[PDB]
Amino acid sequence: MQLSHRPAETGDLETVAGFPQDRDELFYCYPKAIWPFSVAQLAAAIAERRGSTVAVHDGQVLGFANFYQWQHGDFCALGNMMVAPAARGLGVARYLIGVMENLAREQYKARLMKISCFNANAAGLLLYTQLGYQPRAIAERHDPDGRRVALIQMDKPLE
Ligand SMILES: *SCCNC(=O)CCNC(=O)[C@H](O)C(C)(C)COP(=O)(O)OP(=O)(O)OC[C@H]1O[C@@H](n2cnc3c(N)ncnc32)[C@H](O)[C@@H]1OP(=O)(O)O
Repeated sequence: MQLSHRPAETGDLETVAGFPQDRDELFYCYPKAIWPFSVAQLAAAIAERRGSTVAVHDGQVLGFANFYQWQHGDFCALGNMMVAPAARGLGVARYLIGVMENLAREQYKARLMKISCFNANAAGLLLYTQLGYQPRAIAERHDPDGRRVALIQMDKPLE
């Protein structure tokens, strides 16, 4: 894979809004979004966030990430992290998380990255574990059916 990145652009949003492939994946990234996900909902999320970035390979937008929180000198919290359904398992998220860690260091002088992941998202938990994030706490949340779920809060020092 020859991946590159750049800031997200308007023309990328139609593609990116298609990355959650079912209500579970939608929930994992946008727990208050309504199915189907739409560009208006994605734009609304981006508006609240910083550092929206896309990963590109062979002319295709395959990954998207941003920051949910950013505290200069202190930490950033990874927000959205989504990969095109046809390109999973190929290292796109590993790549883009690395990019976002560099951006955290460079633009915010962060010394820590925080992530949180819903309990049902095994791929997400394993991703972050593989990248050296450690679990710190677990919080109760609710899904769109009002069922109780566990949000696993993790972090990693940035060097
Ligand atoms: S916004 C909340 C998080 N995002 C989502 O839940 C959105 C839906 N999921 C996805 O977009 C992708 O499945 C994510 C979770 C973003 C993973 O993206 P990639 O497929 O690009 O992951 P990489 O190929 O970079 O893999 C890095 C490590 O991640 C773990 N992992 C990925 N996929 C799986 C599955 N299917 N099952 C178990 N573990 C998975 C692995 O630890 C992987 O490391 P390896 O070295 O490949 O083992």
